[PDB]
Amino acid sequence: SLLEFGKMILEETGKLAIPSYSSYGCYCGWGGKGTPKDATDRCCFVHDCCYGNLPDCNPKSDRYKYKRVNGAIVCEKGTSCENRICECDKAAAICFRQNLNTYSKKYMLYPDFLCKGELKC
Repeated sequence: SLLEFGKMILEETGKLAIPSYSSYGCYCGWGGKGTPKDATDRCCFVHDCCYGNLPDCNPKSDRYKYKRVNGAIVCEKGTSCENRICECDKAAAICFRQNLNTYSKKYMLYPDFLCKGELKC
């Protein structure tokens, strides 16, 4: 759920999930359209695609557990949905960490009309 995802983001990147990554670019937010703006936006597009493969799951409200094995995210055993939702999110947190260097404030609160083009999952 969003509670585990936002805490995963804060732990990995130092930034709070909201407003750093809930209004960034074309994909960090709610749905998405167009061509992702930068590496950080590409993490959100791949995240959106990961959730997109889990149609009878509910990634915003179904809670999972994860532990830190020295810094590494380890998803705990749960239902089959929770396991898969945890891997989508852990991949996004690591993607956000890997691209902290190119994170740009110019892309926070980015206008919709600028999200142009087509990209498939």
